Amino acid sequence: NVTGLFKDCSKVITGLHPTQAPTHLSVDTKFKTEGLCVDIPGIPKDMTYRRLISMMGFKMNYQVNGYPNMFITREEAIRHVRAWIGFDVEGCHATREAVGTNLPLQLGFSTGVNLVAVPTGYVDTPNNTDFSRVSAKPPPGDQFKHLIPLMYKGLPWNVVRIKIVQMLSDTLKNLSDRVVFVLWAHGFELTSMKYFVKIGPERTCCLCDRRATCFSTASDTYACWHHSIGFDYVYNPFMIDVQQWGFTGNLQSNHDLYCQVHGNAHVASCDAIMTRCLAVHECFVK
Amino acid sequence: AGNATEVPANSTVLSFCAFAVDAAKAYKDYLASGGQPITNCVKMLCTHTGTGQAITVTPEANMDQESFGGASCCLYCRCHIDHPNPKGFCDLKGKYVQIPTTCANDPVGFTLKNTVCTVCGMWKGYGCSCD
Ligand SMILES: NC(=O)c1sccc1-c1ccccc1
Ligand SMILES: [Zn+2]
Ligand SMILES: [Zn+2]
Ligand SMILES: [Zn+2]
Ligand SMILES: [Zn+2]
Repeated sequence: NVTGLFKDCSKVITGLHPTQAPTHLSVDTKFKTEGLCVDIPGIPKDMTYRRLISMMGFKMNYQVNGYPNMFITREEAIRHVRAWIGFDVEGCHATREAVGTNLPLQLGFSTGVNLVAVPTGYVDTPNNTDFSRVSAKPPPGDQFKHLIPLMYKGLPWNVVRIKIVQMLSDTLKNLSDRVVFVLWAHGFELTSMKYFVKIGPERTCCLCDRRATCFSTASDTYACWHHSIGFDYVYNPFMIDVQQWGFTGNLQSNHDLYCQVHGNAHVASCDAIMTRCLAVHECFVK
Repeated sequence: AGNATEVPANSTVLSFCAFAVDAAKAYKDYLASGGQPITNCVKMLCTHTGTGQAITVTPEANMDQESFGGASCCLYCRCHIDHPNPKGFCDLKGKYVQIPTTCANDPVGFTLKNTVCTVCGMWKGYGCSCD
């Protein structure tokens, strides 16, 4: 029994040395014996590797005292409809030095905003995990043709996450004390959140009594939507997967049952707009 | 495509600590709420006649210890997140780490909570002969 979470996507034909392998599974077969691992005199550590680690397969199903749930019920989501922001991500595939994982490329929101990121991944090295630009290409097919010019229009993730916080803050400061990301098939959206979301116990803003919705790695401080200028991370967001409500087919067919004013213009923000619109019609119309 | 590094019993704790502001505190709080320690570590077969020093080039467990691969006992290596060092490099990856047998059920938790004496090279409160 294995998981896809933290799958090693490198093309290296062997496993790792016992001192460098993050897990028993990743240690090379040559060191395995009698149920455990052995150090072999004369067999050295690898000092120049770059192994892309997949961030697909997160499971936010923990129950830890004082830490809120990220995924909320339909009833809780309905009470916080003013915090609803549809979210969708179009990915690009790892290529050349790695294969087997999706990297965020176009991040779309129900506000009409699309942000383009440089293809970036988590690369294990002999010393640390290097969060860096990796070789990538858009998926093949006429439906993903629009993603080709985006491969050279991306911004570094340190700039993208600041822009996400600024956009959420401007949109939500006079609407809600939180954000509820409205998702359709959450897997890849939760993987993208790893790039711009931090979690922890419920905190209060550094300048007021409101709950913290943002975090800054510059000062290790917390802020609400009113005081988050310059902040780089979304702190303790909430989210819901609309697909889990009983729908069978794709997003567009389900959205089209209630709405005709949102024609699919084939872009991440349109999928995010359709997702929020479908959830609003399902919960508040007729 | 690719090769799996992890087992499903670790998915929840690694996901929790991969997103936390403070990963070390998240791991400690996860255990305090009834969660299982991180498993699938690199445990070594050795002669248990080693020096007993905390961090070494080869396995050096004495009779009170177990030897483990360094990266496998590091929460930051396990979650693929930033190391709290100034230069962001790891002191465990590329080395073997000796853990008291009484703490060998949770080697990641042990390295998080414990300190190596810089003078004798042993864990404080688990072998240090300085004071
Ligand atoms: N025996 C092994 O560990 C082998 S053989 C070729 C690849 C691997 C590997 C690499 C990373 C993670 C898990 C497995
Ligand atoms: Zn505030
Ligand atoms: Zn619509
Ligand atoms: Zn480490
Ligand atoms: Zn000492």
